[PDB]
Amino acid sequence: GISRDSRHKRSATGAKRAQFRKKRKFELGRQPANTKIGAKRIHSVRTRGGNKKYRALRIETGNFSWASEGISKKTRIAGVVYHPSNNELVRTNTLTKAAIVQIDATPFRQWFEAHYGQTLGKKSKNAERKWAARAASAKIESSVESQFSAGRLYACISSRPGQSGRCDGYILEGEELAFYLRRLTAKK
Amino acid sequence: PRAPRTYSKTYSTPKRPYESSRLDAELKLAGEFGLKNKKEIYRISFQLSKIRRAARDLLTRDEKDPKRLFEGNALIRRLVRVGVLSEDKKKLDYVLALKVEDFLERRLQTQVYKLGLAKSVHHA
Amino acid sequence: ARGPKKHLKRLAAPHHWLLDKLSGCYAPRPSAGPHKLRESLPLIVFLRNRLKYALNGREVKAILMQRHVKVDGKVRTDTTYPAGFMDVITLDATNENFRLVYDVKGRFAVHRITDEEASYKLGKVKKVQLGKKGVPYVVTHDGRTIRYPDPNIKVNDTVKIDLASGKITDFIKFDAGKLVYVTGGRNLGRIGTIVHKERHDGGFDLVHIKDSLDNTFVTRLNNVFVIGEQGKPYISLPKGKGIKLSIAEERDRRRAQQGL
Amino acid sequence: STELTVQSERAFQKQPHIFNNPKVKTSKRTKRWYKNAGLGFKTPKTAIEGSYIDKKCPFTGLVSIRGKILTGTVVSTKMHRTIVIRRAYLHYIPKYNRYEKRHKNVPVHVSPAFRVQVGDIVTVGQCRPISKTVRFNVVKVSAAAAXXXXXXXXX
RNA sequence: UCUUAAGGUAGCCAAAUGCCUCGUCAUCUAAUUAGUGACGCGCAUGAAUGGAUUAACGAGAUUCCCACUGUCCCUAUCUAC
RNA sequence: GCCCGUCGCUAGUACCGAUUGAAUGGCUUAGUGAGGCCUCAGGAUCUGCUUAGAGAAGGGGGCAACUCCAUCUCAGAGCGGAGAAUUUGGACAAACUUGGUCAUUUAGAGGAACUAAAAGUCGUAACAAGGUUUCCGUAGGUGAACCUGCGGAAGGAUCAU
RNA sequence: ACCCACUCGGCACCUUACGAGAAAUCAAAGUCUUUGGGUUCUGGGGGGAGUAUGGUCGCAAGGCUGAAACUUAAAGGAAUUG
RNA sequence: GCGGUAAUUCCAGCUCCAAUAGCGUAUAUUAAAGUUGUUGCAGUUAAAAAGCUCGUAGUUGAACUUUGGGCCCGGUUGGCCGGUCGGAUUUCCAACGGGGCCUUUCCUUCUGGCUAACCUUGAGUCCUUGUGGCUCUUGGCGAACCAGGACUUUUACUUUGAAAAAAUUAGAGUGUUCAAAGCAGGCGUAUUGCUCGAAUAUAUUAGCAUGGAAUAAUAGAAUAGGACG
RNA sequence: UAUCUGGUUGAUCCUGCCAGUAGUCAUAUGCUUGUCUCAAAGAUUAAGCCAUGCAUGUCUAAGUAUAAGCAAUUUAUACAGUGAAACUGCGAAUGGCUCAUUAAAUCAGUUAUCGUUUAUUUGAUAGUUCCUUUACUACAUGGUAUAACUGUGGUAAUUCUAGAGCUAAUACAUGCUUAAAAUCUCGACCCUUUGGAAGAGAUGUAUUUAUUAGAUAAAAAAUCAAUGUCUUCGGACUCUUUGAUGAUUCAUAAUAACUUUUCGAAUCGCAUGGCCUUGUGCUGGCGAUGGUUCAUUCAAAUUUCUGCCCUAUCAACUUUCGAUGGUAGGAUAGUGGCCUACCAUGGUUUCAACGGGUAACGGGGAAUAAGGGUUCGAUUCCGGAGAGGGAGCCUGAGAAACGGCUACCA
Ligand SMILES: [Mg+2]
Ligand SMILES: [Mg+2]
Ligand SMILES: [Mg+2]
Ligand SMILES: [Mg+2]
Ligand SMILES: [Mg+2]
Ligand SMILES: [Mg+2]
Ligand SMILES: [Mg+2]
Ligand SMILES: [Mg+2]
Ligand SMILES: [Mg+2]
Ligand SMILES: [Mg+2]
Ligand SMILES: [Mg+2]
Ligand SMILES: [Mg+2]
Ligand SMILES: [Mg+2]
Ligand SMILES: [Mg+2]
Ligand SMILES: [Mg+2]
Ligand SMILES: [Mg+2]
Ligand SMILES: [Mg+2]
Ligand SMILES: [Mg+2]
Ligand SMILES: [Mg+2]
Ligand SMILES: [Mg+2]
Ligand SMILES: [Mg+2]
Ligand SMILES: [Mg+2]
Ligand SMILES: [Mg+2]
Ligand SMILES: [Mg+2]
Ligand SMILES: [Mg+2]
Ligand SMILES: [Mg+2]
Ligand SMILES: [Mg+2]
Ligand SMILES: [Mg+2]
Ligand SMILES: [Mg+2]
Ligand SMILES: [Mg+2]
Ligand SMILES: [Mg+2]
Ligand SMILES: [Mg+2]
Ligand SMILES: [Mg+2]
Ligand SMILES: [Mg+2]
Ligand SMILES: [Mg+2]
Ligand SMILES: [Mg+2]
Ligand SMILES: [Mg+2]
Ligand SMILES: [Mg+2]
Ligand SMILES: [Mg+2]
Ligand SMILES: [Mg+2]
Ligand SMILES: [Mg+2]
Ligand SMILES: [Mg+2]
Ligand SMILES: [Mg+2]
Ligand SMILES: [Mg+2]
Ligand SMILES: [Mg+2]
Ligand SMILES: [Mg+2]
Ligand SMILES: [Mg+2]
Ligand SMILES: [Mg+2]
Ligand SMILES: [Mg+2]
Ligand SMILES: [Mg+2]
Ligand SMILES: [Mg+2]
Ligand SMILES: [Mg+2]
Ligand SMILES: [Mg+2]
Ligand SMILES: [Mg+2]
Ligand SMILES: [Mg+2]
Ligand SMILES: [Mg+2]
Ligand SMILES: [Mg+2]
Ligand SMILES: [Mg+2]
Ligand SMILES: [Mg+2]
Ligand SMILES: [Mg+2]
Ligand SMILES: [Mg+2]
Ligand SMILES: [Mg+2]
Ligand SMILES: [Mg+2]
Ligand SMILES: [Mg+2]
Ligand SMILES: [Mg+2]
Ligand SMILES: [Mg+2]
Ligand SMILES: [Mg+2]
Ligand SMILES: [Mg+2]
Ligand SMILES: [Mg+2]
Ligand SMILES: [Mg+2]
Ligand SMILES: [Mg+2]
Ligand SMILES: [Mg+2]
Ligand SMILES: [Mg+2]
Ligand SMILES: [Mg+2]
Ligand SMILES: [Mg+2]
Ligand SMILES: [Mg+2]
Ligand SMILES: [Mg+2]
Ligand SMILES: [Mg+2]
Ligand SMILES: [Mg+2]
Ligand SMILES: [Mg+2]
Ligand SMILES: [Mg+2]
Ligand SMILES: [Mg+2]
Ligand SMILES: [Mg+2]
Ligand SMILES: [Mg+2]
Ligand SMILES: [Mg+2]
Ligand SMILES: [Mg+2]
Ligand SMILES: [Mg+2]
Ligand SMILES: [Mg+2]
Ligand SMILES: [Mg+2]
Ligand SMILES: [Mg+2]
Ligand SMILES: [Mg+2]
Ligand SMILES: [Mg+2]
Ligand SMILES: [Mg+2]
Ligand SMILES: [Mg+2]
Ligand SMILES: [Mg+2]
Repeated sequence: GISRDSRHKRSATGAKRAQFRKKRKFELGRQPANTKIGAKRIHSVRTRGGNKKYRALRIETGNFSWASEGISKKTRIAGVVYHPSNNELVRTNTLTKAAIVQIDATPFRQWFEAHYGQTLGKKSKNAERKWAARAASAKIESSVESQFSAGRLYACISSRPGQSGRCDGYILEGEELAFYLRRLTAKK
Repeated sequence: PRAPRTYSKTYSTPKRPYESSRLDAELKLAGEFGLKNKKEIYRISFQLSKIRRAARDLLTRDEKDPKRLFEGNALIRRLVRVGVLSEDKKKLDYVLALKVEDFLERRLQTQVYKLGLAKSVHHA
Repeated sequence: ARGPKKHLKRLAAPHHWLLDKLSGCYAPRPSAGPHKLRESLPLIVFLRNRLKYALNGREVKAILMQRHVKVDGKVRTDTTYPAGFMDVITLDATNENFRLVYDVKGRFAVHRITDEEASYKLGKVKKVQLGKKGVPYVVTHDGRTIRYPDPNIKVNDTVKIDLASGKITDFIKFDAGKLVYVTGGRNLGRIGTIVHKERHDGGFDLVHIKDSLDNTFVTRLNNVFVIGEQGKPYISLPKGKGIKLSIAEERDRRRAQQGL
Repeated sequence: STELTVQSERAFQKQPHIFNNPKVKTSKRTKRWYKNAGLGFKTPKTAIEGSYIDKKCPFTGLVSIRGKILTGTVVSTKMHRTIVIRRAYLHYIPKYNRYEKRHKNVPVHVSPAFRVQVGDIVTVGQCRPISKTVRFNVVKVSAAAAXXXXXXXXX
């Protein structure tokens, strides 16, 4: 089917190239997953030499980590909001790598308020010790905190769902988050 | 798909087709040693020419050159071994000399006659 | 061309087997094993073309299927098995022990060794990497992997091996002035000590060599196999001790030992 | 080539896996990664002091230089972050026993750590396929400008 | 060889100019008194009585093709008056 | 003596040419588009996991109370799986119809070359100051070679007042 | 202005011929089988033919570029004697 | 070029020639061909200098920059002896090459690792009246190359070398009975094995690697924005 | 192994070609043909067309035997010899043939993978699998559904197969398990210190993400935040651990998670032994097949530098509908305009681009012997390509396969 050779397609001089040999299986390519949101559904591709690839088509949850916080939580993927390659992916909420999605927050709230005893936005014994040892360390960040009030967090898919079957990302933070904040609203 | 069973031919054929001198001399050679062809002469003169050639190529090298020494000697001890090259003249400038008769004299054809035993190259 | 090549045309076969041009159209294609196709010796060529212990290949399979041959310790029942350099061929019957080791013309020569020296071998380490679970490992030219070796062992050193068990019992570092056996090139089969290594970052280090006749020659690092100290090797070398004689030298040697 | 903006793409331009924790107050904002290509090619200060991204940089990018190392003279600097160099050489024709001037134009990626101009002689390292045609990366500028300021005005 | 003031040159042709004539040869067709290309002892072509050639233009005369269709095979039905 | 051209005969070769001529091959627009593959669905049938009913089983250990595991059997209820025909949308895309392009070929009435060619018919152009010196370029003219005007060259018939 | 000597750069002639050529002849047409200073252009038997075809230039006449099938044992040069 | 009535070319008989288990023919190609000419052609009159001058690509391009002298080291042929039980090495000797030195003389460069080599000497001596000779550690060689830092004008040419399939070619050995071949084979106790082989060469252009520094290019310091510290 | 001869004239020297001459791993044809050895052979034209037969199958003590098979004999009443059929496994992706396409393609010599896949071979490599964690979960081993077979049938016709009834596994689908220790988060309590704690959970491998370690270019200091070990209670910290490459974000490891959860043996053959608390207890010999990851081997796929015949009566070419580059993604085993989205205007060319021709597969090589050359290579080895022409794809480690399927064309 698809062929990733270079035997079609003109030479840098612009010459036109002959049809030497027929299509080979090792130059193959396949169609995009064009993976979507909601209700897990995954098909396994049989690749070169045994070997499985997991094509994800529809996904409702992924595993998103909060890097500056050291932890990784599984949440719901609420929707696609930004995509640098193509806007039909944002409009179709199509999950690919580098897609900017909005997750769920509530597992990151449940972790933070139970780890810092501080609550976002707006009695046990050892627990009070830990909650005192932590601080000068609980300042969060204006942009990650105001996201929490909305119950949804900007994150950036970093896995390849049509490849791995996983939709795994990382929470937008600091410099990146500023950039895509500008982009988000400076088109909103 | 098998190894090529290699071959080559063993004679060459005179450039000038009709040279009375060369036909006279050749004929005398057939009637002297009892040969049936001019090919029997051509073949031997072919051997002589490949020898003379190697002899010239060796002679152009430097004296005491490793190849000239190794191959030149082997050729000389080879020609002595059969009886074409005399013991006195045993240093490849006589192999550059030489001639066809020296080769012809060494055939079992000519030897069986030479020490009697036949008393006619043809009876030989 | 669609998959692995299972045949071998006699002519494409490596020349250091000394197979006759005619008398067939194929040669034994060395099975996959410890040694590279082009630098191996298949058990059929050894049991029959070197050792004359058979006439047919059919008899080489008869010999082998009775576990007579055992290679480097284990039995080995593969007709075309890729035996190679430093390997120990061992016939229990006949009480014979061979080590595969190069000529000086660059071939594998029939070398008979003691019943006792035939229980260890040399192996040039080709890589030493920190394996899984932090267990370092060292792997030698003949495809042996050996966990937990000495820290000081690095690539290009050589290694004495148990054969009985796998363990490494000794190792000789790659230092200027150590007995060297050439494993490839036109200086294949020679032996001689090392002068010094040319570096060349990015590819192909040159190994200057001198043998025990004050004759020098260079080869690529890839082709150098350390086997001990000047004089003192570590295994029994073959006659001629890898010195290489000119065509003249060899002509006089063979045509001096002539008095019937 | 590049210059200005840095962050001038639809995607955020970042070095992969080089985290700068916002909790940790830093007086350098962004944490930068670099290396040296080897073969003694100094990773110039413009690559370490720089702020650009270029994942095809041999010093600040994700490409390894290995294989050939060649030199040519820069004849085109119109593609963004890549150039084309000419490689002349004489070809030997036996029958006539003389030579004839030939040439080939190699396309080569050029990191914004180098300010390259047409005419400069450049030293170029082989590396994995970067583009449809680019198989090389500029690793050293053996020239300067060719006495450009020495063509200035009158007294 | 008679004869004239001179005896048709360059061109062009069965031409809107050729009797014979539906000229002969080729081409287009299943088949062509049609069309075109040739030929020319041209009843009786021919040089401002202008000869020949011409892009463009034509409700001009003619031939063929594509498309098109009730022109036809072969007729039928409907609206208004 | 040699020799030029028209004109005439036989044979060959190639050229021009109405036929908007023909044929093979390689690309290729537009239109139509099989098939497998991927994907939205489909659900012939055929099971699962869970939940409850009724009839028997085996005991976790007691005098009545009390109680686990696996297995088979029929009203009845939730949440998923396999999966045929069928089928939505795609990339891949043979192939058909109609055109165009490039390459290689090729029929043709007729026209007009050249050759075999030396012979023929009409002249005498060249070779002798060839009987008008010859030749070049150009231009016109004439059965034919050729003649004439203008400018050259000597390879002239003059190396010379 | 003229005469004599010289030296540059000219247009030429004279005699030579060490040397060159097939020769006529040539101070280059010489220093070439004892074969190499640098560089541009053209030719490869005679006809067919500067024809056919394409491209290009021109108002035109024509210019530049420019084949092949076929045919043919000579065509040709310089000199000698008639 | 022969054949038109005595045909040395036809048709035959005779004889004769050449090659010979082979010989003729056709088509192609190679040699002859210095008629493709790099080596190596020709162009006044035989084929062939563009009517002329400009001129870009291309090819080509004057001379000059460490030359000269002095000292040491060790090789490989050749002579005159041979000492010797065909080859041997020292001195006497030339010849021809290689390496390092000092002459104003970068060898990239710091910072140690290492040292082989003498300016050393610490003793004296085997032994020819002594600089003939090396063991031998305590003041005094850099480069021989490790490895780390810091940098470097670019090429062409040549040398050597690595990396280098087999068969092919060249070629050594071996008596396939000869030969084309093949890679065998050859020795005895031929009743219980012994053994030589299966070479060497070419392998270029490009890439790699080392030596050379003539010949050719290239870069440098003039609005000093030069060099060393 | 450096050679020439015939033909222009009356004669001459030239130029010049024609003709002679010699060889061809160079074909054809003609006449003639006895012996030994060696032995090429439908390439050329038509990669035109094909009758019939054959050319790919395969079993070890060691996956599956209730053949209603054969043998019986020698112990075998679950099985046990031998063994059709069938399942299962592997192989059919090698070999052989042709030279049509192909002109920067292939090929070659030389590189590259710090850019990937790899059955097999060879060497390594696995105590962790259950679960609110005393009235337990088949481990002395959990589930069916099928072939062959029996039997009923269909069609003119094929290696067509339908309905019915059985039964296996190393086929299909499930699913238990094993030591010690340490390190992490939780933390019931108690008590104010500088602070400590019973006991609860988590930690195989693989997968996806994010994060950290992976030092070293010669030496020293202060402070903020957390927080390690040793008190001779103001304090100190002393020994302090480091793999590879020219070069990495490398090998490897640590934290937080993730997963329609990858592997972690429900298999086979030979022997049958030790050891008592006599349970047929608990142990145990040799090797087969498998199994995850790593290496190795056989490979593969791309890939750097340089080299191709004729042609200007081909000078401009390349971006319709990727042409040259940037970014991001998708796709791939993986790099890459391989593809898509956005963005730019680039790329090649008289040092001949682009186009056309080739009666063009490329190389090792062949013929011709002064040398320099010229010509040739369909064809015994290597590489490539194809299987009437195209495309598509299943299986698989490996094919875009054709002695595989699918569709179109012929
Ligand atoms: Mg993906
Ligand atoms: Mg095999
Ligand atoms: Mg076997
Ligand atoms: Mg870039
Ligand atoms: Mg650009
Ligand atoms: Mg680039
Ligand atoms: Mg008139
Ligand atoms: Mg007129
Ligand atoms: Mg008229
Ligand atoms: Mg008329
Ligand atoms: Mg009419
Ligand atoms: Mg009319
Ligand atoms: Mg017709
Ligand atoms: Mg009509
Ligand atoms: Mg008509
Ligand atoms: Mg008409
Ligand atoms: Mg009439
Ligand atoms: Mg008039
Ligand atoms: Mg009129
Ligand atoms: Mg007009
Ligand atoms: Mg009109
Ligand atoms: Mg009309
Ligand atoms: Mg009406
Ligand atoms: Mg005719
Ligand atoms: Mg028509
Ligand atoms: Mg036709
Ligand atoms: Mg379709
Ligand atoms: Mg799709
Ligand atoms: Mg025609
Ligand atoms: Mg025609
Ligand atoms: Mg006619
Ligand atoms: Mg003509
Ligand atoms: Mg004539
Ligand atoms: Mg006249
Ligand atoms: Mg006259
Ligand atoms: Mg006169
Ligand atoms: Mg006249
Ligand atoms: Mg003339
Ligand atoms: Mg002279
Ligand atoms: Mg004279
Ligand atoms: Mg000619
Ligand atoms: Mg024209
Ligand atoms: Mg005008
Ligand atoms: Mg014209
Ligand atoms: Mg012309
Ligand atoms: Mg013309
Ligand atoms: Mg007669
Ligand atoms: Mg005759
Ligand atoms: Mg006769
Ligand atoms: Mg002959
Ligand atoms: Mg010659
Ligand atoms: Mg010629
Ligand atoms: Mg030369
Ligand atoms: Mg010569
Ligand atoms: Mg000539
Ligand atoms: Mg002339
Ligand atoms: Mg002139
Ligand atoms: Mg011009
Ligand atoms: Mg000069
Ligand atoms: Mg000097
Ligand atoms: Mg010297
Ligand atoms: Mg060399
Ligand atoms: Mg002649
Ligand atoms: Mg004649
Ligand atoms: Mg004449
Ligand atoms: Mg005559
Ligand atoms: Mg006369
Ligand atoms: Mg002749
Ligand atoms: Mg001839
Ligand atoms: Mg014989
Ligand atoms: Mg036939
Ligand atoms: Mg054929
Ligand atoms: Mg054939
Ligand atoms: Mg035909
Ligand atoms: Mg049975
Ligand atoms: Mg099977
Ligand atoms: Mg094959
Ligand atoms: Mg079932
Ligand atoms: Mg380290
Ligand atoms: Mg027992
Ligand atoms: Mg296994
Ligand atoms: Mg891109
Ligand atoms: Mg990719
Ligand atoms: Mg553009
Ligand atoms: Mg442009
Ligand atoms: Mg050209
Ligand atoms: Mg072809
Ligand atoms: Mg060819
Ligand atoms: Mg070939
Ligand atoms: Mg062919
Ligand atoms: Mg390859
Ligand atoms: Mg066929
Ligand atoms: Mg196929
Ligand atoms: Mg096949
Ligand atoms: Mg077709």
